[PDB]
Amino acid sequence: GAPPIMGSSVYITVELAIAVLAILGNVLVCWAVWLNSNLQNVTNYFVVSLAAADILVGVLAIPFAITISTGFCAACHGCLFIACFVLVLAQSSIFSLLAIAIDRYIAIAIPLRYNGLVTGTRAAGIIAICWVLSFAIGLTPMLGWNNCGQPKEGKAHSQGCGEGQVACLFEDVVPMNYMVYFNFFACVLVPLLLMLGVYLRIFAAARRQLADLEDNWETLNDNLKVIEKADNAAQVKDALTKMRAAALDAQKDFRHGFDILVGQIDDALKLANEGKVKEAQAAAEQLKTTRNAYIQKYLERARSTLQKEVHAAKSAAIIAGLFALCWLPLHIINCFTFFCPDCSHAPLWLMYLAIVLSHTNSVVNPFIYAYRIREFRQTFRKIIRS
Ligand SMILES: Cc1c(C#N)cccc1-c1cc(-c2cn(Cc3cccc(C(C)(C)O)n3)nn2)nc(N)n1
Ligand SMILES: CC(C)CCC[C@@H](C)[C@H]1CC[C@H]2[C@@H]3CC=C4C[C@@H](O)CC[C@]4(C)[C@H]3CC[C@]12C
Ligand SMILES: CC(C)CCC[C@@H](C)[C@H]1CC[C@H]2[C@@H]3CC=C4C[C@@H](O)CC[C@]4(C)[C@H]3CC[C@]12C
Ligand SMILES: CC(C)CCC[C@@H](C)[C@H]1CC[C@H]2[C@@H]3CC=C4C[C@@H](O)CC[C@]4(C)[C@H]3CC[C@]12C
Ligand SMILES: CC(C)CCC[C@@H](C)[C@H]1CC[C@H]2[C@@H]3CC=C4C[C@@H](O)CC[C@]4(C)[C@H]3CC[C@]12C
Ligand SMILES: CCCCCCCC/C=C\CCCCCCCC(=O)OC[C@H](O)CO
Ligand SMILES: CCCCCCCC/C=C\CCCCCCCC(=O)OC[C@H](O)CO
Ligand SMILES: CCCCCCCC/C=C/CCCCCCCC(=O)O
Ligand SMILES: CCCCCCCC/C=C\CCCCCCCC(=O)O
Ligand code: NA
Repeated sequence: GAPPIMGSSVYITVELAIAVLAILGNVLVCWAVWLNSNLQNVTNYFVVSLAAADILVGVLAIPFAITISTGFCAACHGCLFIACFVLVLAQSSIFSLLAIAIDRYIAIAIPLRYNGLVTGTRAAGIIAICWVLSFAIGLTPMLGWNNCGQPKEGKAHSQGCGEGQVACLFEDVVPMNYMVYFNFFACVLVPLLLMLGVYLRIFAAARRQLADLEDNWETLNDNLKVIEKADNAAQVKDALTKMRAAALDAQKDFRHGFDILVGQIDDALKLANEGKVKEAQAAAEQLKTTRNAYIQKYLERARSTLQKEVHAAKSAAIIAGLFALCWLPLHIINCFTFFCPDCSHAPLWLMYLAIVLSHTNSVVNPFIYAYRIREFRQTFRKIIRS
């Protein structure tokens, strides 16, 4: 049994290193959003709320975790607060991650009404509401779902604790049925699964819209070929009518290009209906000039916008997946403790790895933004250089 202060020194030193990096990186995120108006959008207000939670992991939750690792004597309800505050920050993170996913889904699924639906003032209200709900969820043990009514008196007496005091240890004061059924299953697992469903819908919507763009492009070029090798006016008419409905479907300098295109289709359709096949086919050949000068530029720009949305949704999904990767080990350990009382408790070294891993999640987001979002990376460079 090596002196506890030795392994404690390693744990504390690692925690302090994580706290420093979590503060510095997420302050940099908040500084970047404040300074750059290209970063001031609803999506990034949730990013800032998420960075604020991670700053508070460094400033408060990590000091609280160090404190409660000592088992020091404390009034049980005071011990509850330092045990549970991190649950508020994790819950706020969950709400921010879910909001980011939903925001990106609205942007990809109804972009025409996004800006009118998703506003900065509405985002700020949602963030306020989510922080209040995070306090209610994370501090629910302080409302009475706690073990303060059944203190471990032998542990308190062995440490010289005063009257009404307990040895302040997370698993002695926070009930494990709360941690497993309420916190993990209901408040963490269900929102993460909802996030997964939203991201699946985002990527499926992007895939469908890109396919729809390519289908309309092929229909345009296919029907032009049909007109060229048509042998009567009715065949020309058939292909032009299919082109006209498709042109309006793709319309839902951009406006000018489609105005020319639909007009040139109408010109050829009128000639077709007069039985002037050769003249209609010549009129339809003009469509190619409009296709090259206008329509192809719209196709490429629409594709480029969708691909950027896919890239941004992947970046956001990486953040959500890394949250799950960092927090799941601690939750899984709690499940073993709760569901398997015949199993030996996870060993002390694994406890400290799982706790430290959950704290490292507050370090990682600034790096994801830097490596994946040019506007962040460039703003980070300007802040650091200056
Ligand atoms: C909070 C949380 C969330 C959230 N939010 C989500 C899932 C799980 C947990 C969580 C957290 C902690 C815990 C313990 N400590 C202090 C500490 C540090 C080092 C060593 C020790 C020992 C020696 C074991 O007493 N104790 N900090 N967090 N313990 C447990 N079972 N679950
Ligand atoms: C906005 C920031 C500065 C507020 C930070 C306040 C923190 C550090 C304060 C607020 C409430 C405090 C706790 C309230 C009660 C107790 C019970 C006592 O037996 C031991 C200390 C302990 C556990 C306190 C530790 C410090 C504490 C967590
Ligand atoms: C920004 C301002 C409002 C600071 C926020 C105040 C918070 C940190 C303070 C105010 C009231 C405090 C609680 C007041 C009463 C008790 C009961 C006591 O047995 C232990 C501490 C405990 C459980 C305190 C925990 C921390 C607490 C919730
Ligand atoms: C999210 C990804 C990384 C999966 C994480 C898997 C981790 C958390 C799993 C894998 C194997 C698991 C261990 C397997 C067996 C035991 C023995 C038991 O007496 C206590 C729990 C303990 C020690 C488990 C703790 C959790 C554990 C370490
Ligand atoms: C989609 C995924 C990440 C959902 C989370 C998986 C969790 C809920 C699963 C994965 C492995 C599971 C554990 C595997 C083994 C045991 C040992 C048994 O004696 C009691 C239940 C217990 C402790 C399980 C509890 C639930 C568990 C922790
Ligand atoms: C880079 C930063 C430099 C930092 C410099 C060194 C950091 C650590 C110093 C002293 C540790 C004292 C720890 C306080 C007491 C620990 C209690 C303990 O070991 O846990 C027992 C409890 O009962 C659970 O079972
Ligand atoms: C915006 C925020 C700026 C900074 C805010 C401050 C940062 C937190 C520092 C330490 C937390 C740990 C505090 C708990 C210390 C407990 C020691 C203690 O009370 O021991 C005496 C005896 O155990 C009782 O009977
Ligand atoms: C775990 C406890 C959960 C608390 C349940 C109670 C829910 C209270 C909050 C509900 C969200 C409603 C927000 C309404 C604010 C006003 C919005 C508006 O004026 O348009
Ligand atoms: C920028 C603000 C950051 C706050 C700095 C706080 C850093 C201090 C870290 C941990 C405090 C640990 C308290 C130890 C508990 C007492 C031990 C005992 O009584 O046995
Ligand atoms: Na977080």
